[PDB]
Amino acid sequence: MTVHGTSLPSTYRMHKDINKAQRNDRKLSGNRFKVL
Amino acid sequence: QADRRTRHHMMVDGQINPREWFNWHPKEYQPWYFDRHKFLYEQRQYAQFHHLLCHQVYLKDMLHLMRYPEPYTHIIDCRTSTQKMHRWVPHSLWLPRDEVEYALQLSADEFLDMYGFRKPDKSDDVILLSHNGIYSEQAGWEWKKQFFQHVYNYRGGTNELFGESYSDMNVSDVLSPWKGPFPQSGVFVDKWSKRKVLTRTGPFDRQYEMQDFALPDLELE
Amino acid sequence: IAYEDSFEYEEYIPAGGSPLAHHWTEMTPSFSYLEDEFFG
Amino acid sequence: VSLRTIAESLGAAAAAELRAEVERDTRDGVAAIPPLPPLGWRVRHPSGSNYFVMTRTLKNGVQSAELNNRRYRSVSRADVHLTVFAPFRVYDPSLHDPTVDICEWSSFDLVVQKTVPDNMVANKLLQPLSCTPQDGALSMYVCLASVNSEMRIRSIQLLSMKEAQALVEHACFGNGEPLFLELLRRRGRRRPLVERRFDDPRLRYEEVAQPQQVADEAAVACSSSCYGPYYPAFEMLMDSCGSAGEYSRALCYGGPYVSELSRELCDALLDYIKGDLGVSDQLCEYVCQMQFFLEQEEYMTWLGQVQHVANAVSRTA
Amino acid sequence: DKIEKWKAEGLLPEDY
Amino acid sequence: SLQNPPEEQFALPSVLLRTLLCMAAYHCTLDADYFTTCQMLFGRMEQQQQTTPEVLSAWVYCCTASGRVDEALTYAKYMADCSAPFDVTVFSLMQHPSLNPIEVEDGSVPHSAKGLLLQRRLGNRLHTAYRSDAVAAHGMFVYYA
Amino acid sequence: VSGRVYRRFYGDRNRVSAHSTMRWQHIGGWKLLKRIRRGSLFPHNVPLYA
Amino acid sequence: LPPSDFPENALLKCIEKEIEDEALRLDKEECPPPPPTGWEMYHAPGTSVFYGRRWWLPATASAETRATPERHTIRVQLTKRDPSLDPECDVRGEHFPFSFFVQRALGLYDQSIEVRADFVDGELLVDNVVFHGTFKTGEEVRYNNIFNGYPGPNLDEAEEEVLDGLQAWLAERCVDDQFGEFVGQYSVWVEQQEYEMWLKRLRDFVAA
Amino acid sequence: HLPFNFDVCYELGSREFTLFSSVGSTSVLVFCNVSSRRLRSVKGGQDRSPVVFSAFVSMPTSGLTIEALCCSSLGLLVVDGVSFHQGPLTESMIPQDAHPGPEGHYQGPLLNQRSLAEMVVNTRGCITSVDPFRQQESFFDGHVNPWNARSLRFGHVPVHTAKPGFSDALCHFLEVFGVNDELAFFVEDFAHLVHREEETAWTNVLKTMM
Amino acid sequence: KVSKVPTRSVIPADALRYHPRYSVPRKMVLSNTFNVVGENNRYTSLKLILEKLSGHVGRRQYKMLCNLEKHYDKLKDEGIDWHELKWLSREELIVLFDKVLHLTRTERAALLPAIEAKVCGVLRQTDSRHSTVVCMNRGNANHGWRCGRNGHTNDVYFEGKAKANTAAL
Amino acid sequence: ARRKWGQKTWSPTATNGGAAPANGVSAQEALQIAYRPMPPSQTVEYEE
Ligand SMILES: [Zn+2]
Repeated sequence: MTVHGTSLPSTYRMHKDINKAQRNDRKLSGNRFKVL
Repeated sequence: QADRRTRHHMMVDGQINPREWFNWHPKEYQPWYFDRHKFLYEQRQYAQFHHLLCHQVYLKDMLHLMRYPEPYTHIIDCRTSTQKMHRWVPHSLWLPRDEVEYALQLSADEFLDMYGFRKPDKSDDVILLSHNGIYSEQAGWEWKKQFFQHVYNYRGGTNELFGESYSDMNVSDVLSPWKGPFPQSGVFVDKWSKRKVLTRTGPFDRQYEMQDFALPDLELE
Repeated sequence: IAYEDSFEYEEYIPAGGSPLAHHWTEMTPSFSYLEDEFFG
Repeated sequence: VSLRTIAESLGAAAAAELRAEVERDTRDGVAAIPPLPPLGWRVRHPSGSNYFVMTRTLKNGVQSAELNNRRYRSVSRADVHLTVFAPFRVYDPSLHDPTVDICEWSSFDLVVQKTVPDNMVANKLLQPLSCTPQDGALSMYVCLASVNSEMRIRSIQLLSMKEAQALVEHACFGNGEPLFLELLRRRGRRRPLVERRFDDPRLRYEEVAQPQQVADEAAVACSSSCYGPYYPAFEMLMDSCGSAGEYSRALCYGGPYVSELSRELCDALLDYIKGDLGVSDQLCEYVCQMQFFLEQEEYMTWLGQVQHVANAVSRTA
Repeated sequence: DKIEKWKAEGLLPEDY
Repeated sequence: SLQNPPEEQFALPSVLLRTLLCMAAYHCTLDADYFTTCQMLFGRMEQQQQTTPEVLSAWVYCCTASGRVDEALTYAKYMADCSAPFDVTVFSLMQHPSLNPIEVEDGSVPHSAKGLLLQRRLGNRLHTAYRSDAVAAHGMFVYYA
Repeated sequence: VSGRVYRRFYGDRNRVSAHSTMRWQHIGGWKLLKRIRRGSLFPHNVPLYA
Repeated sequence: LPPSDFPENALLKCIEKEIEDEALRLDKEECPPPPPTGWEMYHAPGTSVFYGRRWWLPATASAETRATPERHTIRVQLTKRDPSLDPECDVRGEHFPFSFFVQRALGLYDQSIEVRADFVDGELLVDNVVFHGTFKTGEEVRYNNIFNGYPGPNLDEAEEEVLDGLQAWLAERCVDDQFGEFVGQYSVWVEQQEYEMWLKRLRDFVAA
Repeated sequence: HLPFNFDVCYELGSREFTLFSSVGSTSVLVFCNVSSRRLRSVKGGQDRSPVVFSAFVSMPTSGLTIEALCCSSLGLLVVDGVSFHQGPLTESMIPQDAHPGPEGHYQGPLLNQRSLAEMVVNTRGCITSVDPFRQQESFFDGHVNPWNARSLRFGHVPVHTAKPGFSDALCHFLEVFGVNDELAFFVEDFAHLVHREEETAWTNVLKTMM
Repeated sequence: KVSKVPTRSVIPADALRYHPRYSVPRKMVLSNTFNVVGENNRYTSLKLILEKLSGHVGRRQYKMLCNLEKHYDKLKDEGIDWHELKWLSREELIVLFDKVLHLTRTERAALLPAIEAKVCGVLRQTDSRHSTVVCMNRGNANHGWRCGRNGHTNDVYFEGKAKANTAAL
Repeated sequence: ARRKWGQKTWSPTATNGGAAPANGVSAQEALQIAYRPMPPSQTVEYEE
């Protein structure tokens, strides 16, 4: 709290909250066919 | 109204391609303290002008100078819109803000001819007012640009003296959501750097920091 | 013309598939309709 | 008794939304200025519509365009008629398919026709001019698109009165297309909408009925042409607004798929449309702005019609 | 003036 | 290094754009064939920044300083039909065909500020009773004189 | 193959069971494979990890 | 082509190049691909739809007195693809959609059984069986909608007696994997002949 | 179950049923086009296209006609778009017999964010592939070709998504004309009834052909 | 010899997903609070679904205007769960939305795609100990609207943990 | 000509250092690389 200004559980929560979009958006369903 | 989508081409990275090209890198920017509650020129983006901020005269100083005025403490009104002024601050002179950078360039005789009152000496106390104290702050910066040693600002001048609820109507220019900005339309930089500047991590209402370099953290794993 | 006698095997261009768009041969600007006015 | 308080709550909210919509775009009392079109373009937007049409006429061919005229100082052919139909169809394909890195996809069509005047003497009768409405009425329909403020061609179609005559008479073995003949059997006119003139400022006050005069110059010249009874089939073929014209142009060739063309033909086609023809990336970025501005203008008339409907119910009930 | 314009253009009609 | 939301990050202040276009108009006074590039410059700025009456009056001064009479007055008439006020500092700099505005805002020429204030007040007085196009035409007449 | 055997129970769906640790270490061959050297049999019904 | 009179020399010389190398190549055939027996191939020169047509007589049992002749019609629309979504969107797979009309004994959408099939990766994928006109059930059910007519369910979800009876009805009509290969071959020749006409018609427009 | 004053009109062979109402001088017309591909279950849980219909509210005292793009889900009702047309209910305005209504008019803002909420569920949308020419092979069909569907805004997502407190008043305004949740429960059950009778008649016609 | 790289003709789009090691990611078991289904554990699937339905959506991060998080407290005060919300009929949802929840017509429109699909409120395992992943598959009535896949069988509240034990709660 | 996705036409070698000779390029070979066929309507040429 003195040097870094936060604590490790709050640090883990902030790290989980800063990148919420590029962690999971969809389940990416469908099938990809071979085109060649 | 009704939550207009904006025509900027910022986008979050997908779930398929790897993260590449780390000579530009957006990350989320969170400062220490909130600054939105503060005065407009006491915020974060005006910190370098912190020594340029005029000293504050308060309401009780203004009432004391209303009752007992001094011959060379010049009270000067910096309000520009004549349709929004309804009362007269006592012992005040009208010098509107948008003319101040010309007005201090005149001689004393030309000041008297173009404003009807004498030009204040550079050792005289000057006290500025506005509706919120914003036009008076810019006028105080213009008065301190010239060598005026004692320049003071009453923040919230008319709105605390006469009890009005007005504003100086500062636009704080923000692009219309049809105006597409610079980095989308342009070949000023290569395609990898153009794709990596236009990406952001999260919603596009918050602030972000652009890194010019990055090295891999080999000591984690 | 076989593959080993080809221009693409003289460089390291593969035999079939997606074209290497960032290869230096594909980045080389061609104007073949003006070739008779310059090299003729 | 509840119909009055419901229609008055809606008519007060629509007046509150229309009030809060104007003050957002208003800056210091003066309203939001529309984006300016490029040089020579005259935009017409009908009231209560989904589209806006802009025209441009290059006299003496291509050589009087904007790019071919700028030079360094202090040291004939047939006229071209441009027409850019721009609907309000703007979407992003990254919502439905996250693998596609496209922020904005806006489609707009370009119709370019040519017209021979009487003043050109040099190359009059050395060959029959195929661009003339008297001879074929050949016209190029360039379907365009804007993919993240970058103009990409969708299709280049060459349509004449021949393939309009072919679709109506002998597209089958002895008959025309059964759907194209039926679509022409149901052609009702649209009610006249008053158009607004967001022209180029320099041509805003010079001539007003100039896109109307060149539209009726060709319509006279095509209906009394070598191909007479096939012009209603050609009007629906060149009609850019609706699904009957999109099916009619899909019965024609549709051009080659452009990414399969040679790289020399892809850059020479882009050098012709952007540089020579004048349909530029400045024009392409303006259409994405004008699709946004006139959507905002149509939202306010929509808010004015919610209030007008809700006030007419509460005074009746 | 916008409501004045839509009545002249016909977007706000009268009683049918 | 600090990226705001892009509606406010890539917006320059109108004072900056007015100063840039007034430098361009002073150069078009010195050399009219600059004007074409200025047109290209305007062709980006209206597409990137916000079309304000300040930058439109500066573009009217740009067209006037190049010798372009008809399109300058027609842009002024377009501002008048849009109810946009002509900028008074551009109206004063138009009738001062010296004094490139970087050293006017810097203030290295201390004299003729009375003339600048007189032209600004004359522009305000003319705008009280007329539209922007008459003020711009008066500025064009005095500049060409 | 190279198989691992743990002493305690970890089911395929959830960890709850009716066995103790001594029970499952006699079930899942942990005592067996601890006391068994090479050349002997190991059951295929015992779950193998990694 | 003088550059003072003609500013489009980058396109007119490139399109004159593209006329010759599309004709000087030896991989193209001058003759159309030979259709199977009975089929007559029509194609309007301007459009992108070519028609097939043949007559046919089914197998009729001895209890019936007369076999009525049929009218088989093939309708192929050329496939369109958008290059503006490339290189962002994936490569669209090449497939050859066509329509197969069956009319008993006079247009295309009156008293006709229409079946839509897709030739993809060397095989036919029958999609829908669309009816047009008044047909007998079991009453009379009329399908008079030609654009938004009821096309039937997709055959992945349809009942098993509907599937094997249809393929026996289709194999008897000589519509199978070898017939769909010809539609993949004839549409390539049609699109090639339209492309050289498109290059010829574009040079007349740009140079004018 | 049926609403109070609504006559049904459904002929076998067409996948359309039309409901009409008239109170006073105002006329209410509900048009639905049942999907042939696959429609979602009435229980909802377990290609599954939603039941989308249109409602035409004509009021000659106002001089405008209100077209409401509505989607019935789980028997309830959401309203996706509201547009205004000139004059009374003309015959050309209804998309019956595969001729569309008025073309090239402003469709309206988004009243609800239902389409953005379906992508959190990862429900498959109307747009199958990115390529519009890929889905234009089955032209003049709303369910498989969304780029020319009137009910799907021709693939366009508008600029403004209307305020919740404002457009809650608009949904309450239409419920007094019979565009309540009681109608959408009937349209959900009648679209499943048309989808059985169309598939049974198409099968039995196909049996007699072969 | 030149060996060809083994590919497939038909591949699901889930296999196109990215991993920084091009490998299978770690699936850490959930915390010890989820071992017994209780009143503290019941509504964590309801909370995350209402959290995702109000946040930003898509690659362009479209903000959902209707905030469905304000109705989370009144839903758990009634004792109704997300799995119990899927068991309610159509007539029981009109009573729940109008009387208790006071859901507006646009807030009802943003919640109905989550109820139309019958999303299974099962916390999926993830690489971290704190999991914010709910299985978005459509549930079936035979398996209690739990979608019946990956071990979500008719009482499974959390992936890797025990059943509901409805006699207790 | 027109290219297809995935199908390339093989072409023979000139057998002169490959496409770019690493050993060197003579004056007459570099003369053709000098006056390369740029379109002359948009090309400025200059020598001193
Ligand atoms: Zn599940």
